[PDB]
Amino acid sequence: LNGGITDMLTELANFEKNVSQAIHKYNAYRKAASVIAKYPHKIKSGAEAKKLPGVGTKIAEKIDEFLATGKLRKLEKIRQDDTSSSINFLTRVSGIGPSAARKFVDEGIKTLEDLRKNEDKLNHHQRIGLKYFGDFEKRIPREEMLQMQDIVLNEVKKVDSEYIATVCGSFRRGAESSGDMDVLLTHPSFTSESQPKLLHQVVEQLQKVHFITDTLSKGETKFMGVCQLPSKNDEKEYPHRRIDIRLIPKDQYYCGVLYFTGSDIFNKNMRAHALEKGFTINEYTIRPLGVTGVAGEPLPVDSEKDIFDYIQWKYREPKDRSE
DNA sequence: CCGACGTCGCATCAGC
DNA sequence: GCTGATGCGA
DNA sequence: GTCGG
Ligand SMILES: Nc1ccn([C@H]2C[C@H](O)[C@@H](COP(=O)(O)NP(=O)(O)OP(=O)(O)O)O2)c(=O)n1
Ligand SMILES: [Mn+2]
Ligand SMILES: [Mn+2]
Ligand code: NA
Ligand code: NA
Repeated sequence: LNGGITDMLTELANFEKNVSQAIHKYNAYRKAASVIAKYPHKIKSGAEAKKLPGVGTKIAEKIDEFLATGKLRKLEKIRQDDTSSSINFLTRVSGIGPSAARKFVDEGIKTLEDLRKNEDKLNHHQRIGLKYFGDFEKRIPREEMLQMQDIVLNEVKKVDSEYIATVCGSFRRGAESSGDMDVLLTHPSFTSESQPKLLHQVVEQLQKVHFITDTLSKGETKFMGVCQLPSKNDEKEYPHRRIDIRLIPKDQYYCGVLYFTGSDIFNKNMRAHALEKGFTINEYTIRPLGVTGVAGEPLPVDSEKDIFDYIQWKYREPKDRSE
């Protein structure tokens, strides 16, 4: 419908982030691309698009050029640019951001092939990102996500039956596919007022049954790694997937569950309705805003519905949280 | 005009 | 060796 | 790049 415009803006967004290192221009282009993608008409002019929140003068100008020529001169130019295109591409490797990609291209390292010839110049994360470059860019069918959930909940309960684990993200919202697996973990012995090994014992077990295959980062509260479903007999093996496991205190668990379930826009909207009701919501707590704007102590939470009631909101199932 | 634009855990770097 | 900054992907 | 105080 407006795919040409949105693809154009998305591509401009990446070059800003990865090449120009302008994170705010990156978000600006993506916000404009998002608001246009939801627009239910084929855009006839830049002036028409400028009415949308996130589309200003510059983008309205760029849209006019695209509509009249079928392309953007600047975008066509940076596409052909060997240095810029290589920098932007290298950032597709997990662990290689704008800064690392810049350094690599500066010293002649421009392709995955070049990265493969230069392992010693890559850190642990970047090696894993390189190894699973293809797998990481694939999506995960819900059926596989269900099998992944089966393993996680089973092994977690096996370590300690008092653990509470919840797979959040787009999966919990009931999406037909997901980009990764977000696991939230808590235990009755862990509160805010509070063992340093609650997360480790879970990771260890998942590694023992060969579910977790690699580790990108691991601390006392947050694990980021790689997992893979078991090979079904003599059939083709499953792609490696990204998995995060977060250990959250019991009293902050459901604010965490609410947040990490999403979606992006839903959180933004829910934070807005909360503020107009005199409440502030982060990933940890929900707090009442005093008469002068001072935030008081965090209110007790025992479920998602508690937060919904606090701001006088009708509870919405994760299924209906796309926005 | 000009500052905000989310904030943070972990790995690793820079400086001392 | 320690501390704070930076990069990175959330 | 866009918005808004
Ligand atoms: N911009 C962001 C990023 C993260 N989040 C918190 C809520 C997002 O819905 C959520 C989970 O992040 P995510 O996995 O990167 N995105 P999401 O699960 O919606 O998409 P997939 O990666 O599962 O395809 O974390 C947020 O509210 N806003
Ligand atoms: Mn996710
Ligand atoms: Mn995620
Ligand atoms: Na990257
Ligand atoms: Na990337």
